[PDB]
Amino acid sequence: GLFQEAYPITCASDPALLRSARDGEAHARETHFTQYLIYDASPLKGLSL
Amino acid sequence: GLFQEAYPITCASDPALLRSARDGEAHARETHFTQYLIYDASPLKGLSL
Repeated sequence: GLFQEAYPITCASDPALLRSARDGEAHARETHFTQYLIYDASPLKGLSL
Repeated sequence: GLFQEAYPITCASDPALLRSARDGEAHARETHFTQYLIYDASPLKGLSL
């Protein structure tokens, strides 16, 4: 209500790509030929859930 | 009985692709052309046996 903002979560186009996001964004696949992945940008990041 | 659930364990379709179970699910080969793996998800994961 204050920020007018919206946090993106970990989401991707391929379950191929989603598997690489599990262990951190150091070696996670950002994208492919036309495939794409969104890493988590959120207050929830780093947490257990 | 209470949960009506059943846990999968360390299993795949090739002894070739079973080789990447003795390093954890970090770089476990999930999927070659048809040859599929499901890592252990259980209370028995990571344990002695």
